[PDB]
Amino acid sequence: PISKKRKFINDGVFQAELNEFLARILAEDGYSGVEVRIRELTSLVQKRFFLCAMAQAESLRYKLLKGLAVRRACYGVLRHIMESGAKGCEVIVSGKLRAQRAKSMKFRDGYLISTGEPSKRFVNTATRSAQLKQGVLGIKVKIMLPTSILPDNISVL
Amino acid sequence: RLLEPVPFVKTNNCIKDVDADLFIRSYATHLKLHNKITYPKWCTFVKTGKGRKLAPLNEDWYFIRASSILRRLYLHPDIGVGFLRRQFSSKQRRGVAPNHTSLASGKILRSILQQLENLGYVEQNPKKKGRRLTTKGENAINNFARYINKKVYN
Amino acid sequence: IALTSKNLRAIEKVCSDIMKGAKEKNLNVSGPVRLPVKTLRITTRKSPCGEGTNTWDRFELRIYKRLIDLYSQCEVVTQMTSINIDPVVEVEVIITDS
Amino acid sequence: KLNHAVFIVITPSAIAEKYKVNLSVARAVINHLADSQKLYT
Amino acid sequence: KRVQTFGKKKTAVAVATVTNGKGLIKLNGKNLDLVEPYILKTKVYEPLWLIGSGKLKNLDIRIRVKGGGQTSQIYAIRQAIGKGIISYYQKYVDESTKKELKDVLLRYDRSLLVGDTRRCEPKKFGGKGARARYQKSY
Amino acid sequence: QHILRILNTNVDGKEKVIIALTAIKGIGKRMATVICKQANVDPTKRAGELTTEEIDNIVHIMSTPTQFKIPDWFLNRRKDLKEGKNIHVIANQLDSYLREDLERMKKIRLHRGLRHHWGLRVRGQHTK
Amino acid sequence: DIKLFKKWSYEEINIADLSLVDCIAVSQKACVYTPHTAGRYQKKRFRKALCPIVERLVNSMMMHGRNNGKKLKAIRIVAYAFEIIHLMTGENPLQVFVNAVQKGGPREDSTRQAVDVSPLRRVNQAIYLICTGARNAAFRNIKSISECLAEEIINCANESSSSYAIKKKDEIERVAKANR
Amino acid sequence: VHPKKYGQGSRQCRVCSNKHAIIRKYNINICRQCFRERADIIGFKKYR
Amino acid sequence: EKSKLAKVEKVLGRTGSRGGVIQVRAQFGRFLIRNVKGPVREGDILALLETEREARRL
Amino acid sequence: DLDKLLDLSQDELIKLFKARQRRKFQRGISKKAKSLLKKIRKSKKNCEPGEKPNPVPTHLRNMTIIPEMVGSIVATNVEIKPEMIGYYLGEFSITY
RNA sequence: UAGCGGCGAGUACACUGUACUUGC
RNA sequence: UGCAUACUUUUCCUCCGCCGAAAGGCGUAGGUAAUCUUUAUCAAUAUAUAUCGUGAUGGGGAUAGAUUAUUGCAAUUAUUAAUCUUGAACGAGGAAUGCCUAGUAAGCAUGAUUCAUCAGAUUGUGCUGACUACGUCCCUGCCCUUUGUACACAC
Repeated sequence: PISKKRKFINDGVFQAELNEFLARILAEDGYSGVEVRIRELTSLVQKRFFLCAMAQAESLRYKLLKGLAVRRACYGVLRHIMESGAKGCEVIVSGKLRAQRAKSMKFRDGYLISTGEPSKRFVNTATRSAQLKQGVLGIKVKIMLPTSILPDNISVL
Repeated sequence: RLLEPVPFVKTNNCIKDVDADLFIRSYATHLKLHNKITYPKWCTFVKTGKGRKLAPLNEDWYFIRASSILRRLYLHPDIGVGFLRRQFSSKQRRGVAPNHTSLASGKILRSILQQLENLGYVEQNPKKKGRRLTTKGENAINNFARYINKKVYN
Repeated sequence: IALTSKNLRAIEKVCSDIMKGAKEKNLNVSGPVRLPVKTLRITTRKSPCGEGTNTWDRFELRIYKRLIDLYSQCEVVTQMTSINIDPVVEVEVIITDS
Repeated sequence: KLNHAVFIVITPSAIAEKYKVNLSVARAVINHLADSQKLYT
Repeated sequence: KRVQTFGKKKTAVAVATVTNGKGLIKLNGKNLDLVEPYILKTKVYEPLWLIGSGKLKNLDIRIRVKGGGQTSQIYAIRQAIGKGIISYYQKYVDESTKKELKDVLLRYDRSLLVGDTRRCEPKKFGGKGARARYQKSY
Repeated sequence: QHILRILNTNVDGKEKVIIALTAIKGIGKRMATVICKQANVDPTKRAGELTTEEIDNIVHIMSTPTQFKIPDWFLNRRKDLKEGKNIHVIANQLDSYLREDLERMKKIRLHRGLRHHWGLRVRGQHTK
Repeated sequence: DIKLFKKWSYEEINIADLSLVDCIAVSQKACVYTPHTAGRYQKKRFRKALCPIVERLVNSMMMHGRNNGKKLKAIRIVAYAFEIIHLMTGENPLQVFVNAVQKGGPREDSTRQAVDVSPLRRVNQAIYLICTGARNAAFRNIKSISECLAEEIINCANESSSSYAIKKKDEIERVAKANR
Repeated sequence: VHPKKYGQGSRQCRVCSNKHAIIRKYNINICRQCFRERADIIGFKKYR
Repeated sequence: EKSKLAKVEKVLGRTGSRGGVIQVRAQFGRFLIRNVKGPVREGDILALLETEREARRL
Repeated sequence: DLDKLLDLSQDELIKLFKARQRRKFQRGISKKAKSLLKKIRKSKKNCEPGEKPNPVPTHLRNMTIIPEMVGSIVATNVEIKPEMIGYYLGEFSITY
């Protein structure tokens, strides 16, 4: 018998716990859904308790971390993102970039809106980080899903 | 100066038909005349509430407050110490700290309620937890209200 | 039968199913009960370090809660609810007689 | 620095300026004559 | 027979109910005279002078007010009584009078029938008052 | 009538009787109020017709009001820890026993006593 | 029919300056029993003048120090001032105040050379200057606020030297004539 | 150890493990620092 | 002292050091230029100090 | 004077003291303070009356002064007197 | 879990409903 | 009095009935909450009547003294707190300074946050609804076209 507001709080808390656990484990694939291989996860969780934008960001983190060139890696990942079906994409990389002078660079294409309630409701966002030889690399990817129709669109047949 | 043309038909069947201030002062006069309650000998050395912090300077405060308490007792037929405090609440100056209110002292209200219980205007029942007027008090003060109405009407 | 969620589309669809099921099963059912919405708020400030202007943003939790009542069988009602609900909702049961 | 006393249009301020008195003693005189502020008689 | 109407202005709200009678109008238990301000009493009386007491001599307008300030409650009850008398003329007592009724009401002012939506403004940060910015010390 | 002089100035001729009684001592108004109540002097009058009998009644009330109902807690300077018990000791002698307690706290010579000797408030005036 | 404080229907009004009647905008639609009209004042440019002149005065009055917005005292004080003026002077206080506003407001001011005063600005200037006199009188001068209002209003009506409004009007016109 | 079950040392945020900036409204008991970025996933939404 | 009555037929332009002047074709001898302060609408009535004083149109 | 203080018991002692010390002595005395009192009584019974006694090692600033432990100083030489009993210890760095 | 009522039993006045209590 | 141990459930606000000026203390109604605090009503500006009637006054409360109760193992560097005593400026503020266009200025308050105890802080909420433009770049800071630069870590 816990109050309903604190039960919502517990709901959100466990949502965060499961989100971080999924982030930790789901590193050898994309997202095959969640469950409300499997045996160890279910046992650990029970003992404790009682197009894919995030997958593409994880794949780009993998490609950067395993030792491939930044430019070719981003070019190929852009090719895959475009072939997936999204209207546009954006990838931003922050880190050493093979120098002691920090530098950054965006990969934009298409409409690629970034501000507002419709923009947040439409465009999926993701961000990952990894260790490096002399610091940490941040990889942030925004991918817009194809468009209910976008409010600005007007076409009459 | 005080009467105003009331252009709609009156009923005048209870004290809610008559004003609070004139009723409380008039029945304070009635109470002082009839000597139903004592002074009491203990009221006169203490302020009615800490936030007032200063002497009453009226010499009739016990009886006037008692009449107002009877008014409130009918107005809300289930009230007690908390209601009396929050009806008689006043601000307080806490020194260099800013203005902030507080409820008055409770023992004067307790003594007035005790004396009313002794006189048999108010009764205590588990149902309707707050204090309520008895049937005797109801009829007596309804006739008193119509008495005041006809007195100050024509 | 009380219904609680954090989004209103879920309660709309679940209650629509409940009303249509009551209509089909011809039961003695109480009418829609639309509670005043209850919101939960917290005041937060950005800038995890102490350098910068003071800006503060508020958060909202409009939790939706409805009540209904039916004359039916507990097993059949819980069965159709379990069939046609998503666990993002919480439902509790209380029954009528007349 | 007040200089008035009680020892010697009924409005308090006018009476006070008339006899050169304060408003408290002015209202005392008003009561003693007719027999906080309010509409004129 | 019986109708019920509403009135909303500022924070206070009022609910009115017109019934057949002899002219017994009540704001809860107390009169419209004892509420203290003769000032607001004048505005309360304005509908009575702009309609007439002879036609009210046959109707009892049950009224309740709960919340808001004194001025807000006065305006709320004025709006409620305006709408209630409009509806009861529309319904029961006499119909051809209501056109001239609303004519006089609207000519004298448009506030009586429907009240303003001027209510509180949500507070912003940066100062104590909503439209005040924290004092800047260069 | 006006201008009657006592141990403390009572120039309060025009001034009302209660404020005249408070102005001489107990400027907190309230032990003066309780003395006024115990001596039972009416408020409707002014201070221009105050009697020497009334003055004697004031001073008799003031001389150890403990025999009167005036509560121990309502008594100024309740305990003043010692073998005996103290009382409001009227203006000049009140300042004299203020000096008495002050020199006792000097020979106490603690943080707050030396802070005052160095010229500061007790809780911390916060000159920082 | 409608009367101010059940007393004043103001069946007569002086012709004024042929604009002051329109600016004060006192009319059957603007007749009110008492002060404190909470109606809209800020719609158009003329919505400032559309407010009754009595309402302008009473709403201007209460501004000094702690007195911010004490409009209940504004209403009581102005009502008692109407009664005081009616008593000490046999002329209708309404027409007395109308004469005060027709003779008190300055007509030409100087900012850079001089500029004329738009008639709504003249109404507002007269109200503001009578208010300045009232606040000077109520800043620690023994007498009551309603009595001070009686003095100021009667003197601004009769062009008496005891009127701060008339004194400052003479100041303003003298400056304007000496400059432009 | 000399522990007490009140005050700052009685509880710490579940994630940051720091006795600083601890909010207890509706029993969340999570540091605001992490709460700011945890608002979306937990369910907290900013509207006005 | 005295004035001369005038009407407003139009509001010409707002100018001055800080927009505190409004040129007006006000009224004594039909055509007369004036400068006014504050809100003047279409259909106002104003006063004039001297009949034969002229402003400077901008 | 001091004979009654030294003979009379602890509840009347707190009655003598302010309600602050009443609350403190009712709610807590503790092993630290009881061992301190035993140490102080032994030190005062052994040290000669012709010389003032020695301070208390393992110093503390929250030990209430009780007449049943006369003579002690701290290790700032103010002696705890019957006018000192209710002020607790203090006696720390205040150097100007 | 809010109210609008209807009358079921009323407390006092009006007169050819009301201030206040109880339930469906 | 202490340690070791078995049970009710103390661990939220609290109405009420009592004890206590109060502080606070004692027993219990209710509620995991439009159902109990409380909300057919919790503050203050007021409003109306009485004391006072502009005199650094009785305004003002810096100053400190005696303590009562709780909070906390711990309050001494007098946390908080109820009483009683204590009487600093202040005649409305030089040169400068901030903010502001309508339920808003301004005033009056009040909720919550950190909480064993503590708002003078921060964030919401409400009451009293005003004087005034509805424009100008003259000041300050920015945007623009042109121009002149010996300035490019960029007057």
